[PDB]
Amino acid sequence: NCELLATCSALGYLEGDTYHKEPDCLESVKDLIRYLRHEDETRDVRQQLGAAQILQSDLLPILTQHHQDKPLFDAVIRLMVNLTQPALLCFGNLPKEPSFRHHFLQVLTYLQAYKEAFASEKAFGVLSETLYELLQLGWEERQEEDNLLIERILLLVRNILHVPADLDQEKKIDDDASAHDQLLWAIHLSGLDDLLLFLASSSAEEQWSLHVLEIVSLMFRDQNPEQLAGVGQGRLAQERSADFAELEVLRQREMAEKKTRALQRGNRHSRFGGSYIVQGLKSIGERDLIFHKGLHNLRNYSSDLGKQPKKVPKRRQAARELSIQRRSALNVRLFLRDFCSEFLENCYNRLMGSVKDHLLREKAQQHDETYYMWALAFFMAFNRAASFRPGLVSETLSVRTFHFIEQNLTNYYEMMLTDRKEAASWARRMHLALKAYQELLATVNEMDISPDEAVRESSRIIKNNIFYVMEYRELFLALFRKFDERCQPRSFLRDLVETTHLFLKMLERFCRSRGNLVVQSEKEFNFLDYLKRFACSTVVRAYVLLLRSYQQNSAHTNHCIVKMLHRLAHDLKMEALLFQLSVFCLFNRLLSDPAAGAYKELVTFAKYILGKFFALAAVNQKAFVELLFWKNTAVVREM
Amino acid sequence: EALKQLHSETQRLIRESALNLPYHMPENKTIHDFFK
Amino acid sequence: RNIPKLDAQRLISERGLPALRHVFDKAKFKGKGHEAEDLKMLIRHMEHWAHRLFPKLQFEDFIDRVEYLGSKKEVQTCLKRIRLDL
DNA sequence: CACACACTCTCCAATTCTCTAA
Repeated sequence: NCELLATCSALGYLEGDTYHKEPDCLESVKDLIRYLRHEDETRDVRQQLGAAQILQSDLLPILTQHHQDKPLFDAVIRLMVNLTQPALLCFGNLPKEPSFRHHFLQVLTYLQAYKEAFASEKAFGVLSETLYELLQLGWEERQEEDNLLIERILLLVRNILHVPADLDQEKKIDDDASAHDQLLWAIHLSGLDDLLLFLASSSAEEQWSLHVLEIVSLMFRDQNPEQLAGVGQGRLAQERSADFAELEVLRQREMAEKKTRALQRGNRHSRFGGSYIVQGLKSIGERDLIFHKGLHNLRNYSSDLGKQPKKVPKRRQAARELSIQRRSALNVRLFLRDFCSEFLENCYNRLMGSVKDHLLREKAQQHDETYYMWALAFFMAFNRAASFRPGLVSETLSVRTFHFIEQNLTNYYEMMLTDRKEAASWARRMHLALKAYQELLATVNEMDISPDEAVRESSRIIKNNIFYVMEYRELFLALFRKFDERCQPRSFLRDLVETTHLFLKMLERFCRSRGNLVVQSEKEFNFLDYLKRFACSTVVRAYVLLLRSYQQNSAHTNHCIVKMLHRLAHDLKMEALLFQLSVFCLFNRLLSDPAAGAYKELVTFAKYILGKFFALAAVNQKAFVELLFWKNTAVVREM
Repeated sequence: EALKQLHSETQRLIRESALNLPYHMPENKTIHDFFK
Repeated sequence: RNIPKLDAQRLISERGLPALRHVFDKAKFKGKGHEAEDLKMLIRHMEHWAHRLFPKLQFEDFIDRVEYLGSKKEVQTCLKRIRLDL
């Protein structure tokens, strides 16, 4: 510790706003790099230098005020890349035991401190200036001296963008400048964003395509494409009025719930006694039920009034969504909208072609196709949002991208089912693949709507290819029949249901418009026998699982759920599959909802199926027993 | 039954045909026009 | 001690389905246009039967357990028997 | 002293994971 303190002191000192470097900075920095290279597996030197805050106190001032001293600048850049190395790379994984996890948290804390320090525009200004005067030279004029410096500069930017938000300070409310927002603003004011656009659009500097893709991914980490595309000049009044209206809506909901609870309990204090015998209700024994919880509770009596819920065991605990969404700063949102627009118009086709070339040549790291699929989803969604132009994404519209995404999704599906010790990670990768697939399937619909007969022709071509090949049809059933709430989040379930709805919409409209009978060595096909594959218990079980959150679901998601269930019930006559006790409890909640008028479609469907059930029950009383279990072909025996 | 063959081969043509699009990549320009 | 379980053999075919066959012999449903209150009556009767069967759990926990029990030999054999005669 | 509370540890068995047959 003390030897590190000595070298850290030997770096120099700050005075007011000017840093006075010692002449032995070079050897002291080399010694620091040597200590970091000879670290323990606990990363003790990492923790100690982070605690000493030399990155904030010495290296940033040296970088910002002595950037003409090129050997010292290069040494400082290498040292800063080493220090800003992400914790997952430092330790290899998230440790499973307390001591290494404490060390991981320490390194992560100091990384968050570095990210806080790096929001200064001066540092990114120096980085942009040195990268600019480097890239001014021709590619053939570069040597290892400059190519390695480009690598270290871009890796420093990547490392600083990668850092997770502190759990302490991630409680920022919407429309506020988080640390990531301030960092993006630093990039914007320094002009490194324009250098990233240049690197993406350059044919000569295509060697950095994977790096630039990772920078752009970490830049647009938090954003949503349609929400970002909706940003514009008049947003302040819109968002202010929306905030006031949403505040009043929340308040009215809370007042309604308070009034309902005040009615459920009486207007007498709890120690006001009184006991009743409910003569008809047998207790757990043969004696009549004695009720003690007040007369007010017997209007909506239930036996679970006083019961403690059960501990879901660790294995059965459902997966939860990893982050809340927050509306970032308006300046940063405008900057990211402009970045995304200019990038889409000037850079996107060449960058995606370069990344696909890298993946084909197999000179990319293990999971860089996840970044490729992210970029597909984000930028095609942004393109369709606002002024849709398929020329801006025509490199992505090929059937080869459908094939690549389908292969990746099936690979992630297999690896999720087999590599069980990181099944959640494989599920997240599969979620990225699913969103990319969804955006392709949405883009062909937008091509159909668009007026150009050329894009309509190619839309017909790709639709014919996809609906002809079997895997695109079978993948949805494959996903539904092995989806697990234990592993995959409800956001994934939402995306799967909406993608299935869109896919069946397109397929039904296609077959309705024209026959096109042969499919898959070909065989005949029809959409009704395809839909009969969705009559399995598991898929409808997943659909009602998503339906349980109808209060929190989006209106489009609720429409997708109810339309699929209405297709299975009304058009395929499979109401006995959906005659279930848990589903009936959900219908009971739907009918008892005070906001049931807001869910007119759902309650109407519920009353339709309930009326069918009670007709069957009046005809035959064994339907009550049939409610208790999921079923296979009892769906026809009941009929 | 030959309508089945006609449909199959016409669909084969309609999937083997190339993807005509308004593909375009805009003007190349040096880093000065980007940065400043 | 004999800690109880909601399993396939203690009670589900002993105080469970055989009684559930009889629970709705005296029910009072009124049909189309009254599905809401018909469902409320149905849920109350099902909840009461489940409580008298296994009183340790809440109703939805009981449902999520019994749906898993629907895969077991005794349960489906009793289900087919109840479908057929008695 | 001694009779109730408050807290920890251990064992037991009930549930879920894995591999196999109907």
